[PDB]
Amino acid sequence: SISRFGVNTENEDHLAKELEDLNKWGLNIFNVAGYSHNRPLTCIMYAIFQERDLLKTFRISSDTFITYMMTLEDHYHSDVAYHNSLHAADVAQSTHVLLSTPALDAVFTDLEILAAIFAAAIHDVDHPGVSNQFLINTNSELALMYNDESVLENHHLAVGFKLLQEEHCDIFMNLTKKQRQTLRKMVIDMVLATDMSKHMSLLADLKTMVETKKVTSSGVLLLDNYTDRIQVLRNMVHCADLSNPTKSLELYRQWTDRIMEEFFQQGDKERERGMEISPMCDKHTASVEKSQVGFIDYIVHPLWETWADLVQPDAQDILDTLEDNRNWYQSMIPQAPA
Ligand SMILES: Nc1ncnc2c1nc(Br)n2[C@@H]1O[C@H](COP(=O)(O)O)[C@@H](O)[C@H]1O
Ligand SMILES: [Zn+2]
Ligand SMILES: [Zn+2]
Repeated sequence: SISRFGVNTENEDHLAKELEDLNKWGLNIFNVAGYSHNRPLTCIMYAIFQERDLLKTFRISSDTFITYMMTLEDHYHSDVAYHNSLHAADVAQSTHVLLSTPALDAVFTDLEILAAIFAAAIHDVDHPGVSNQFLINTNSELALMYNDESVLENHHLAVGFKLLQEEHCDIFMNLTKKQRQTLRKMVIDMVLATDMSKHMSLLADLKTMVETKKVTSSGVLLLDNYTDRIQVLRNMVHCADLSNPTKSLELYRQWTDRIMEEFFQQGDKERERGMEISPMCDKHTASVEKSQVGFIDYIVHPLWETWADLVQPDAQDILDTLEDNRNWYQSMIPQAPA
């Protein structure tokens, strides 16, 4: 309902043009936010749920959905440069595209599709713009509550679900009790998996699976048991979360400026509070280009090559873009050795 969005017909027409890419990696979520009064997460999520008939399937009225989404989106901090609703919207939409990869056709149930997109939407909700370590080092009440383990990730989950109890926000009201239980389990699993400290083990397990990889006569992947599906789902959301470098350079560069500003912001907070300045959080000693190249080589590329392997040749264009983007940054590195 365009009215809940406060969008007039002219921006609705702009939005319509942007949403033509709803199912494409090339969608520009920045333009989406620009035409939706900066409610990219609710807009994109509504478009996604309509596109996949998830509202009909799970009996979620547009009212309940929009109410919950606008509430959730409002719990993302618009003053946090990277981990805001724009990033959540990007990850939800990226997850939406990844779910429809040829190699995974007919593999996931609707509840699993619902879980993955929900997970993506709430995975960074109420993010303060600082790392778990910063929260730990400052003796944050949040760190004490979660015993220094996956502090933010646990909090993102607690908030995403807690907001279902606000007025007209229970979008899972009509799922059976078993459905809610299963979705909760899967969502918790996928969001906890976004904790970068679990990356290596996620990748390790992911490779170990690409080995026993099974397909059909048409090439479609075969995932018959839960453990395997959830493992693919958790890695999928992780990949979407780490998809910035695989996007058109125009987009990637905007994501990089944001993550760097957020790091510098934390750097400022550490200086303000008399703490030692963390790595990559000092704008006067950080190498943006070197960082990206290093991030891609050791984290992003190793992840996406493995995902591309699992669903080959579906992710080939993504891998090519990733590699082009990496080399572009490697060339932009300030002309050393002098
Ligand atoms: N261009 C980029 N996009 C996403 N994360 C990046 C990044 N460059 C770097 Br360095 N990172 C790091 O990778 C982590 C990924 O976690 P999130 O995507 O959830 O933010 C970031 O928190 C940040 O520490
Ligand atoms: Zn996160
Ligand atoms: Zn994220």
